[PDB]
Amino acid sequence: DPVFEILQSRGRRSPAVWFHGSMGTVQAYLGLARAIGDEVPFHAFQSRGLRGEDAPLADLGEMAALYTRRLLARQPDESRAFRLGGYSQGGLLAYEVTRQLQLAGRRVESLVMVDTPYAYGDMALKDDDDTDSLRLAIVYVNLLLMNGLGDFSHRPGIDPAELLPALVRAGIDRGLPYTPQALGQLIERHHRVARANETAARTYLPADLPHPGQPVVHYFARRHPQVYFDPARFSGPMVEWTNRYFADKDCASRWQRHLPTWHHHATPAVDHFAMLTDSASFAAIVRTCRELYLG
Repeated sequence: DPVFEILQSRGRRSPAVWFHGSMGTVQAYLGLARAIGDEVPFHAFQSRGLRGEDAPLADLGEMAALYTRRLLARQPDESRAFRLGGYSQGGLLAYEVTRQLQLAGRRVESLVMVDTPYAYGDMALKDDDDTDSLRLAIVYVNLLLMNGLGDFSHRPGIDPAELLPALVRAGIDRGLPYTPQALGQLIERHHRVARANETAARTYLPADLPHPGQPVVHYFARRHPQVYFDPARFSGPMVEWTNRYFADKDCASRWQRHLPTWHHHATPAVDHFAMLTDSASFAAIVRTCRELYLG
């Protein structure tokens, strides 16, 4: 109820269950759910702490356990295999939920990961102005996208103290339906959730699945490992740190080591943030989910 959302209720096949990215929200998956369509229920988990009702979790194992408990209670027939997936951190959650479900004696028949970075455990960043400013800008755009009011289309070095009130003004101007005060609170709440999810992801160290080969795994990759952020929609120290960090990483190969029943999908998505909006990327994801979920 606070964490569990039904995005597309209809159909008699086993549900697709997807997990939030680091923003904690699931609205980004409505397009996918509609494209898969009325024969397949589409369910998703959002972060505790969005409705302001509780403290956000900052531990990947602990949030996965929450979601696992809910799935076990909603689906008491142990012979039905789960269908899991997620974009970004949501793929990480899908993995850890697969692990905990297997520990609980359940099967996962398929796992979709959309540009999920491998969990290397070595991002040791403290919060500074630069990290907060970028995170705020990303939270803002997520609220825009959440109302169809804008695209990823932030100056470098800006202090969050100047940035946060400018995001409030731009949001009102682009037509977000809130008072200044209310939007400011929503941005801060969403920012807290994002920061906790990032902590969760950065500190996680994936354990092995009991049955590594059991799920059929489809992994979709952005076009270039070293372009996590497109360097003509993004600049500044944190953007450059992120691109440098992933430039020498092969996240798909690291995931394949845990998940041997493996299907790799290259996409032309410009950067990490374009996986669901790049048309060729999105369509490949849709075509795959249709094959996986419609028998």
